[PDB]
Amino acid sequence: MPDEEKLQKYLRKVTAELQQARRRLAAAESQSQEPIAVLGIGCRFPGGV
Amino acid sequence: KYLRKVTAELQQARRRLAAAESQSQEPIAVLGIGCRFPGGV
Repeated sequence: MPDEEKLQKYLRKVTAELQQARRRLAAAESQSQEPIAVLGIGCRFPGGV
Repeated sequence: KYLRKVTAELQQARRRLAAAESQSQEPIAVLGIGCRFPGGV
């Protein structure tokens, strides 16, 4: 009876805290994932390429 | 009418931030194993 409103508050509050944890890590950690350079290429393809 | 499914999906999407644990490592659990081997195993 009153419990369902506390479950709704819990779910909303937790969802906002999960979102804030993502907004932190998905920049502050994720900047540690750099670009990769292609230094050089060799290949063979049809038509004498 | 409740947020429960969105909250469960967003919990699963938070757990995929494991790069922050990989900074040293996250240990990996073996949950279950199936096998066939010689000698009727």
